[PDB]
Amino acid sequence: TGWKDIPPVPTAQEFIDIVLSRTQRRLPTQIRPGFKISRIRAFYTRKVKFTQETC
Amino acid sequence: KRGAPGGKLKMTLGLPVGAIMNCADNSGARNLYIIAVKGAGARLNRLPAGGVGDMVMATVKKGKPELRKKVHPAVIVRQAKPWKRFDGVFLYFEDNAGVIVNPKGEMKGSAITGPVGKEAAELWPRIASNAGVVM
Amino acid sequence: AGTINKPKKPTSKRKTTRLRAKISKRAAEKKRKERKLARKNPEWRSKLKKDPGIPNLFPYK
Amino acid sequence: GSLAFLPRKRAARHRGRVKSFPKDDPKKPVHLTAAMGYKAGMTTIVRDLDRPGAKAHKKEVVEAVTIIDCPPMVVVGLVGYIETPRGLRSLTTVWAEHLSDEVKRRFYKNWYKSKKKAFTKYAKKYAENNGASITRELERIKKYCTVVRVLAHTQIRKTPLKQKKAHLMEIQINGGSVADKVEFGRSLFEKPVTIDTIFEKDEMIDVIAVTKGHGFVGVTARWGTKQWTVARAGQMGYHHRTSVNHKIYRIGKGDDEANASTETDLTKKKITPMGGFVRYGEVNNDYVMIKGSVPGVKKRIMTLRKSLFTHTSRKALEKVELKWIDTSSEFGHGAFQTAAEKKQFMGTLKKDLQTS
Amino acid sequence: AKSARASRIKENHQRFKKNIAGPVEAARLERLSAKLMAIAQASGVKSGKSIGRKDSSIVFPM
RNA sequence: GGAAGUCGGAAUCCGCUAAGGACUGUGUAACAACUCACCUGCCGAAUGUACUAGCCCUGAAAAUGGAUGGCGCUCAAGCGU
RNA sequence: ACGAGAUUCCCACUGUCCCUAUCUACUAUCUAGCGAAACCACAGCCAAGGGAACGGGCUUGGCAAAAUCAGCGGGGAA
RNA sequence: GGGAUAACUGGCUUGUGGCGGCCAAGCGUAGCGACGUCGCUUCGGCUCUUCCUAUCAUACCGAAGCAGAAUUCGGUAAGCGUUGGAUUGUUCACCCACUAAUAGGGAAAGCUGGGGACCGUCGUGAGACAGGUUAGUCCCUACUGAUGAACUCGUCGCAAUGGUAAUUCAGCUUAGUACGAGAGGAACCGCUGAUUCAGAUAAUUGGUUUUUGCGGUUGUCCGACCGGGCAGUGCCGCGAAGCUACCAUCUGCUGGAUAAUGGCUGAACGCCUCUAAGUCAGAAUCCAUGCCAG
Repeated sequence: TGWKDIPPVPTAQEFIDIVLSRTQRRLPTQIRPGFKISRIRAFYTRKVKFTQETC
Repeated sequence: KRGAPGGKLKMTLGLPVGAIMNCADNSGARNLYIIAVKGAGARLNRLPAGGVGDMVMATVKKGKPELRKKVHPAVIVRQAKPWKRFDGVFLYFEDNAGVIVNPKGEMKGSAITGPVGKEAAELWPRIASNAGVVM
Repeated sequence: AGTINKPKKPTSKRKTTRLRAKISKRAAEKKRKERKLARKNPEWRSKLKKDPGIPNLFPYK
Repeated sequence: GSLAFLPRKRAARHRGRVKSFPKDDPKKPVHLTAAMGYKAGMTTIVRDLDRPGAKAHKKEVVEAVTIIDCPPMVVVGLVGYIETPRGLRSLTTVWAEHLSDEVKRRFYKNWYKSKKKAFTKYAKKYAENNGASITRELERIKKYCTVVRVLAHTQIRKTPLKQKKAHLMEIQINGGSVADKVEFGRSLFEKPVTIDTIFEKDEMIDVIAVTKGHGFVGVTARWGTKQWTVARAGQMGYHHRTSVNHKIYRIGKGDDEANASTETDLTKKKITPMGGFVRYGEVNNDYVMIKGSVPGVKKRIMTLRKSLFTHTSRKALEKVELKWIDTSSEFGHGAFQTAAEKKQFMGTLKKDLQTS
Repeated sequence: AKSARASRIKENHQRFKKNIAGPVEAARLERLSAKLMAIAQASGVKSGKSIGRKDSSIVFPM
């Protein structure tokens, strides 16, 4: 049929902005030092994992 | 284009998800198992339900082995739950039956056993072409 | 932004006394660290400073 | 549930107030706005649909309609309002001479034991050369008021109701100069106004009434469950409601003797069902056949008013053609429209021969 | 979809109210007013033409 | 393939000069054409650049409705002396 | 082969559910008579502030109108 | 065995790594030194009300070889919604679809499944003990409804204030048109339905039956018949009335001002500029009307 359905390929800088904005706005961004250590570990683990899946 | 018919009028739906209805065509299937209803809404705890002329997604429980390999669209042709037509007539059939139909609306079989509901015949011309009795 | 029609929660300027002591302790602590760091002073100090001199716009230069 | 109807308390009054009359401009002709009727019941009709673009176009459709008994209202007064920075204010009202006993019953709680002298001194105002006082009030309305309303009361002696205390309301006079409508209101004194003059066929109206009561009901049936925002138990029903966009399908005359007849069926019959409207009686006056359902129990006072805005749908300004009107009994699985049709079907009975 | 308070829907309704619904309701009002017209037509101090006085507060009592 | 300052690599000189880059962008398949740099005429008196110091905006905020103490205050009822 | 043993599958049934509705009796409700106990510093509206993440009485705002009946569960170191 | 210690965090947190060199305005008179570039790489489920926006969808805008269709990135926006199953084979636990979409959090919370510490004795290259002791703290108010004294009783009204409501999709026409080599393939105006939500209503259809209304029938009894009693309404059939059901039917409405953004005239700044003075339009936004209470 054709190859018009290929999604656009972002530039190197636009790729980073797309990935980093998604992990900032699609996930909560408020953690406090007074929480449990397991809760803090789970919060930052989610951010690292979420960034990779989008990538 | 999702196979939700347009111009359909409101009627009493009497075939929820998880119901067994007979198969009215000569494609080799005997009964169908409803697992999804095309055009269903999004409300909590509500089981999607179908009616005469509504495309559903069904699997063949008993029938020809080929038809038991994949989930097929189907249009409900007869309904045991009484419903009302706009002429003020409350009517019902003695069984629940449908026909295997491709996503566009073309019947896979070539003949229909039993009468075809008026709403299903008017909505889908292909079912109207392969019908012997319309009531 | 639609701030006029639908303003958000105000940012309180009512100082809580917990912050004020906490804000004063940090000012005291920060001042002490400057004095201690200026004591270590691994940096050269001269006698004569760079005098900018008479300004050019002074009519009697 | 909905927080727009939140104070789910009993209505302060059994009658129901209009709360809004349509906006007035002097360019339109002089006309009335609202009227009163009594709910009779429901019946089934067959309509020859003429809806271009619908599936039932050029086809017959069966619909449910409600019947409201509408005896003519009597205009017995006039009220004038002025605009203030604090809203609308009643400046003065001018009553007519010779009020009826029913409208005087509204003014009394114990009418039987009372010495009926309401408006006795007011009547002397007309007939004892104090007509200057009456005219002075009429001229006061003309030169100071911006909205003029008419006090009209029902005639329940014509209604098959045990109640003898009539219902008063103010109906706004719209479409004209303040001077023009004042002469309009004075000319309407002591005169009956029929429903076919206020409304007409195939027009869409709003109905105001108090809903059926249910008493103390829990959360399951009150708020519809599967603080002020949390569902609680309390009063369900008897709530003031304003339902809009209800199409008048027919206005019967009562004296026609063929109210339920159409141009399709040639049966001389009235609107009253075989055996009478269940729990209401017989409609012997003008009636308004309103499509669908309407708030209120049978024999409840019903407030009909006009649409506040010009309509934006083809449901309005579309002709309504009727094929057949049901008249069979509502007291059971009726199958006969007339007493003659039952006797023809079953032949003659044992009692028929014994009496004859 | 477009809301009931959409600007475009209001503009379309305004044209409908002016070009289709208006004339029909104007003709209806003429007929109704004619019927009610038919039913209805079926010294200043001593006469009341000089509108005089019949029969909490706003100012401070002096 | 075509490449004329302007798809690319590298050099980037001289003449006429008042001045004009072996060219700053638009443009052509390549030209053409336009534009910038720079120069002249008209106009006429003050301008440009970069920093410094004040005050003001931004310089990141979640989740019951609320806080310079409150009303409120703008040549202040704010800021400096 | 046996087992009120467990699990899976197949047929059948079901207000378990889509999604609730109706009906009956005793209560709940009101009256006559009889008639306690638990518990009780004194009280009892909300918001922000009250350094010791502590408020119910203070601050300063929102406010704020007698006397009652029924429903409820929101509040009272290692 | 002894000593210091109840324990932590509170304008905390969020999107862009560290180390070394080069460059580097300054500070300074060698040392600190940003942005760039180079080098090396206890847990799960259940929930109702409200709030937030860090917006998945619906509305409106800016940009992209964006022809059309379908999209992608970004902006204003929380008005309105954000599903039904599997969890029965393997694992970083995640497939099946339906849908316009199946966004993330706070109030931090309760139910439900999964998954103790001191002495004593006998020994210690090491544990054993059914040896002893022990902690395990129906009223007021809030809300929802109903009455109410005082103002003579009543009738007809006003409207401060409080709440507020609608939502999404599809089909016909435009049109096999614009657009396109072909394959394919829109939109505004107009018309008709359906989903979710909300408020009502009983003509019709279905459900319900102490109408104990009529009939049939089992056991026992009134001596048989007739007519009946009892079986806490014996059982069965129909059953009006009432109540109810997106299991039935009806209805859901219009002005102004704005955000992003696109403009007009025009200084700042002898060009220019949507902005400075002035001003036009413009979102499901805001405020009101319609609606509910008084």
